[PDB]
Amino acid sequence: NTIRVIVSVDKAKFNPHEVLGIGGHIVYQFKLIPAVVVDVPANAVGKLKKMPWVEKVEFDHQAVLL
Amino acid sequence: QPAQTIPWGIERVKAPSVWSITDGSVSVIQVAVLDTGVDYDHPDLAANIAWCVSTLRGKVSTKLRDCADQNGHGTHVIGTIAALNNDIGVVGVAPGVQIYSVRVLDARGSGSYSDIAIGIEQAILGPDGVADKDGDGIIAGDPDDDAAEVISMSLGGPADDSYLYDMIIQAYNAGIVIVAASGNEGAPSPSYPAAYPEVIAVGAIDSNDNIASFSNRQPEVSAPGVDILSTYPDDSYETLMGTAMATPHVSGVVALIQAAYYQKYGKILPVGTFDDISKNTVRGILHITADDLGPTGWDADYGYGVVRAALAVQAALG
Ligand SMILES: [Ca+2]
Ligand SMILES: [Ca+2]
Ligand SMILES: [Ca+2]
Ligand SMILES: [Ca+2]
Ligand SMILES: [Ca+2]
Ligand SMILES: [Ca+2]
Ligand SMILES: [Ca+2]
Ligand SMILES: [Zn+2]
Repeated sequence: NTIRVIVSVDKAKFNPHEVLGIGGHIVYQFKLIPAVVVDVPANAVGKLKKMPWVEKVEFDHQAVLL
Repeated sequence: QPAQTIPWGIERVKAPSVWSITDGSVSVIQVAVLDTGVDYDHPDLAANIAWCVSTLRGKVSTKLRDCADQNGHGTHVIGTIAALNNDIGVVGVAPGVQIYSVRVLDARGSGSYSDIAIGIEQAILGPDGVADKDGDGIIAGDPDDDAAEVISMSLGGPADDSYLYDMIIQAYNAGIVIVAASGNEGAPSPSYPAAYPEVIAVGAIDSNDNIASFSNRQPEVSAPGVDILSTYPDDSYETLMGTAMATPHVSGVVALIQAAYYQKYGKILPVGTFDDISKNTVRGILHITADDLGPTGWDADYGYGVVRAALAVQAALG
């Protein structure tokens, strides 16, 4: 049902209150890069993609200990 | 608690003879270790743990509880860098360096890229939450700030994501040396983040100076990563292998370099690049003082070679 993705934003068009509108919520707003970690419904990826303030959406990948 | 021994790896990277000059205890210098957390009260580590934080699930927490090591890997890595030089246990490459333990991997030893990225931001921001308090552009090596000078990542994955790279770049531009494990699949090149140009990819050698079969190829440098004895929970010790074990050796070396340079000059060295073969950059120094194994020059197995603290510090101060 929900998925966590990282959205690179256009700071000229972004306000964190925009996420709720597509069914999501913010997990973390980066201080040093223009990006936000968000939880959204899994069938909402396409919809996000088409949003003006969205520059890139990336899935949350896995790293492992070496 | 057992009597202190110097693990073969610490000997191999020529750390003991540096300690008279510095053991890394220069106050402006911190090493951030982004890993499974830390046994924060381990008697061989506690005095060097300067900050214990977690970024798991995207929530920044300093609850000692949330930041403690539930795997052991983190504790082991940290002990290779910063185990205290005393009467017990082991001893790190830089046995007086301050550590920031940033827990970005969970009890399983796995982590989200997002959590790692947050982890890198915390290393930059420091406990005060602000990267550059006085706005002068100087972050790493500014005594007014509390940024780490080294970011050590004994972890990796196959994805190359732009946001994580953007954060890597932020670290590099803050003047922080980034060090990462090359990976353990015997692959032809390093995993991420080691494969970024701004990061030092580290391969693993064994005690016979051979490259480990599992070591991802084409690293920048190499270091001890087979049969590595270090700290482990709870208040104990264990022997492990991996490019995760080699990486802290390198981070320790870099800590010594920056500490020694700051002690003498009141500044740190620039990070430098992969190609650097000069004395005016950390990475340049690492490359020219490494023990060139295998075929002459940089090669796919050992990189430029095995890091040597003693020689790197001499080059830095000369
Ligand atoms: Ca610092
Ligand atoms: Ca303990
Ligand atoms: Ca000790
Ligand atoms: Ca700070
Ligand atoms: Ca500053
Ligand atoms: Ca300053
Ligand atoms: Ca060689
Ligand atoms: Zn959520």
